[PDB]
Amino acid sequence: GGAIKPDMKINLRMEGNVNGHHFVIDGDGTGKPFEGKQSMDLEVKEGGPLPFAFDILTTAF
Amino acid sequence: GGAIKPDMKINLRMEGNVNGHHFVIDGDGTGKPFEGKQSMDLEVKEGGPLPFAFDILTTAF
Amino acid sequence: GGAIKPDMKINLRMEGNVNGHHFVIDGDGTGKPFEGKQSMDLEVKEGGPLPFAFDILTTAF
Amino acid sequence: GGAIKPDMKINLRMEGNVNGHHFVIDGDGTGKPFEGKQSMDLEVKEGGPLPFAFDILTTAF
Amino acid sequence: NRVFAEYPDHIQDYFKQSFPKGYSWERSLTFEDGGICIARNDITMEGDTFYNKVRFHGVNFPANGPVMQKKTLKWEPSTEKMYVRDGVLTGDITMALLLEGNAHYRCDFRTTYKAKEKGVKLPGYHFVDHCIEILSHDKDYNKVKLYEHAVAHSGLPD
Amino acid sequence: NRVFAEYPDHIQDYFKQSFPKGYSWERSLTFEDGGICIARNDITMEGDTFYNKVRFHGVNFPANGPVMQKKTLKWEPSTEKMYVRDGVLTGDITMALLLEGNAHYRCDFRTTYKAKEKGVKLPGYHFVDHCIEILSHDKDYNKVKLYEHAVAHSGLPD
Amino acid sequence: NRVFAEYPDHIQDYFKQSFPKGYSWERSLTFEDGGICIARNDITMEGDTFYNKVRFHGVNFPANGPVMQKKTLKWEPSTEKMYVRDGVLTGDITMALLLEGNAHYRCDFRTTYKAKEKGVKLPGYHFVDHCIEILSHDKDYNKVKLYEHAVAHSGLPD
Amino acid sequence: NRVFAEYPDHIQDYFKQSFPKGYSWERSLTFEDGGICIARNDITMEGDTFYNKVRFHGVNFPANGPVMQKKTLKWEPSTEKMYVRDGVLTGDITMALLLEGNAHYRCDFRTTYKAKEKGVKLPGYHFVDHCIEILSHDKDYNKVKLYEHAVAHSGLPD
Repeated sequence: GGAIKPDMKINLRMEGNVNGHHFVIDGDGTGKPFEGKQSMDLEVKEGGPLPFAFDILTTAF
Repeated sequence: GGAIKPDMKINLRMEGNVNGHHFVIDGDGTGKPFEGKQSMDLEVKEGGPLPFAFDILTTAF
Repeated sequence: GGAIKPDMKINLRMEGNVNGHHFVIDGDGTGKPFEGKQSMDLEVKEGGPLPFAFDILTTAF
Repeated sequence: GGAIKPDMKINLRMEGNVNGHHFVIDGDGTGKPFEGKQSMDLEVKEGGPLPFAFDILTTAF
Repeated sequence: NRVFAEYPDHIQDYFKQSFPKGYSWERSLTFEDGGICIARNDITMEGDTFYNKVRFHGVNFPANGPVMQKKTLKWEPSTEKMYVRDGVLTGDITMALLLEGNAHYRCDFRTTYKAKEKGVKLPGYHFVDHCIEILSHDKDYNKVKLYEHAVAHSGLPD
Repeated sequence: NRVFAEYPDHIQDYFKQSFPKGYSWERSLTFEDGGICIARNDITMEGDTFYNKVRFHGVNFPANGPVMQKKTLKWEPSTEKMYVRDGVLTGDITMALLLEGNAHYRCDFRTTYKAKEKGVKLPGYHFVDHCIEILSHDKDYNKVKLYEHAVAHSGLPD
Repeated sequence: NRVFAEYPDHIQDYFKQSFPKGYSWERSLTFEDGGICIARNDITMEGDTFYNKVRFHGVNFPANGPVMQKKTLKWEPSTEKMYVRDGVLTGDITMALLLEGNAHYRCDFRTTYKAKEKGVKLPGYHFVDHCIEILSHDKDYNKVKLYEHAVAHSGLPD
Repeated sequence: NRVFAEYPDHIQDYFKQSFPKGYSWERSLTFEDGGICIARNDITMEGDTFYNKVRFHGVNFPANGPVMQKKTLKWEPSTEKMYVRDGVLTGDITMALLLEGNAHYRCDFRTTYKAKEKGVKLPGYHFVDHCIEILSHDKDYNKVKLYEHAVAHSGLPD
C-alpha cells in the first residue's frame, strides 16, 4: 500500500433533496480498505425527520 | 398514388404466445389509406378465450 | 383568468451540476399564458463557459 | 435427489426469428446437475448460416 | 400498418411508397411492470388487398397485473415520433392503457419500418397521431371489431 | 412552466388553477446513452411575475457523447402525455435532440406536477404539444435567448 | 436450464424440485442499443434425459450493430439475482458481451421460472453465478459446442 | 467509496491507485416504479482521513410507494459488474430493496468512477460483491450506524 493506510478515518457531508424535501447529513467513521470493510455514524443535521426511506441513501455515503 | 387505392381490403393472420398462452387470430377488414382510417373484424381461432387483456394485441393487427 | 394575467413577467435562477461542473444561471423573460408562449434571456452567472450542450437545460427554465 | 441422476443427457430443438431471419437449431448434450455443469453440440438445421451473432442465442439452449 | 395514415404533401410517405412490393415492421412493447412483448408483421399486397403475416410474443407479465387480470379498458390516443436510426425509419411512442378506476398503465413502443425495396426515400423527423379503438366485442373477446385513425404532421408550430 | 400552454375549455388547466399560490415540478431526463438528469422548479407568483427557483443535476454522460461534446442542434417539437399516477399529475414525453449529421439523440422525460395548495382538480388524460427553441446566443452560450410555444389538446379524433 | 446449477443445502433448489414433472421459463433480453429478444423453454424429463422446446424471437437490432454485424466474442461471466415477484420466481441479470475491440455491449436479463406441478416451494432471495462459453464452432457457426458452469450462493458475507 | 473493497492482486485496483489525489463517482439509481435518484461524491484524502462531499437528488417517487411510505427493510447483498465504457470505469448493478411483506423493490445502478490524476490504469471486466447494512438507528432515523463489506473477484470459474 502506502498512500492508503490499513486503518482510515472517514469524514463526510451529504446535502440533498428527495421529492422536494431538503436535507443535510453528517458522517463520521472508520474503515479497513484492504479488508474491504467500513462503518459510519450518520446524523441528520437538517431536514429531520426524513419523510422517505433512509435506505435509498445508504450506498451514497 | 395509383399503386395504393382509395379503398383497400385487408386480410390478416396473427399467431403468438403471451406468458405461455398460445393463440391464433384471423382478421378481415377494409380501409381508406389516404384518409388514414381502417377497420377490421377479428376472430380468435386458437387459444380463446384469451387469458390476458386483448388490448395489448390491437396495434399489431 | 383573474389570478394570471394575459401578459406575465418571469424571474428565474438555476443552480446545478452536470458531470462535476457547477454553474448558476439567471433568467429574465415574459410570456402570454393564455397563448402558450414565452421567451427569456438567460445569462450564465457562474461556471461559464459551460463544457456541455446548453440544450439539456432549456426545458428546465 | 433420486429423481434427477448425477449424469443427465439433454435433447433440444429451438425455433425462432431474429430481425426477420427464421432458423431452427437442434441440440444434443450431457451434464452434471449437482455439479452445475453442462455441455451441448448445436447444429443449425434451417436458416444457416445465421446472419447475426450466435452469442445472443446461447443462454436459451 | 402505417399505410393507413393521412400523410400531408410536405412529409415523405415511406409507407405508401413501399408498395406494391410491400414492407415489414418490428416492434418492442415494454410495459411498466416488466411485461415485455415483441411483434412483427410482413405486409404484402395483391390487387386491392393487403396481406398481413403477424407474430406476437410476450413474457414476464405479473400474474396479478392488469394484463393477466384483464383490467384494461383501451389504449389512449397517441402521438408517434418518427425518425431515422442507423438508416432505418423508427417510431417511438409513449403509450398508455386506461385501466379501471381511471388509472393508466404505461408502455413504451419502438417500431422499426423496412420497405422490401432498398433505397425508398426516408422522411425527416415527424409525427403521427393515432387513435385505435375496439368498436365492439363479444363477452370474452373471441370476436372483435377494430378501428384506427391516424394522421401525420410536423408538430408545432406548423 | 406549463402555465405557458394554451388550454382549451374542455380540458382542466391544472397549472393556471395552481395560482396565486403556485406549484412545483420535478423531472427525470433519461438519455439513451446513460446520461441522466434530475431537475426541479418551485414556482411562485407576486404581482404579474412568476419566480422560478430551479435546480438541475446530471451524471453519467459519456465523455465522448453529444452532450459533453456539444454536438446538439435543438430539441425536436414534441407531444407530452399528461395523466395521473398515484394522485399526482404526470407528464411523459418521447424527446429527441437533433444532432449535427442529421441524426437524433433520444431522451425520455417524466415530469411530476404538484400544486402547492389544495383545491386544484386533477385533469383527465390529455396532451400538450411543445416547441422550444434557442432564438439566439453568443459564442459560449453565456447569453441565450429562449422561446417556447405549447398547446394542449385531446388527440384524435378530437 | 437452471437445473444445471450447484445448489448448497441451505438454499431451496426450485429447479431440481420441479422434476420429474418439469418446468418452463420465459425471458426478455434487453440490449442497450434497442435490440430486444424474448425467449421461452418448456423443459420436461423422461428417463435420464431433459427435453427442451425452445423459441427465440428478436427485433429492432441496429443494422450496423454488433449483433447484426457479428462482432461479439462472448458473454462475460455473470451473477443472476433470484427473487420472488408476484408469486413467481424471477431472475434479473446485468449481462455483457465482449466485442471485437475490447469494448462491451450490455444486455439486461429477466427470466421468470415456473414449475409445472403446483406446490413447489419458492426459494428466498439468492444468487446464481454463471459462465457460459462456446468451446468450439465451425466457420459459419452451423455447428457449435456450448458449455456452462453455474453455482448458487447467498452472497456476502456467507 | 469503492476504495473499501478487498481487491485480489490479479485485478487492477483503480480506487486505491487513485490516491493521494483521489477520485469522484456519479451514480444513477433507477427504481422500478419511476422513482429516480442521482448522486455524486468527490473523495479526497489527507493524513489518515478520507473526505467525502456528497450530493443526492431524488424525484418522481410515487406518493404511496415504499420509499415515501417508509416500507423498506434493507438492500439485499449484491454483485456489481465493473467494466470500461468509452474510456470510463463503470459499475452496473441489479440492486433490490427488501420490503415489508417480503416482496422486493428493484433499482438499477450505474456508477461511473473517475480518478483525479490522469494515467491511472483501468481494470478489465470484473466483479465486486457487496453487503451494506444499517447496523442500528434511532426512531426517526435521525441517527444511523451504517456498515459495508465489499470483495472484488473474477467470477466463475476463478
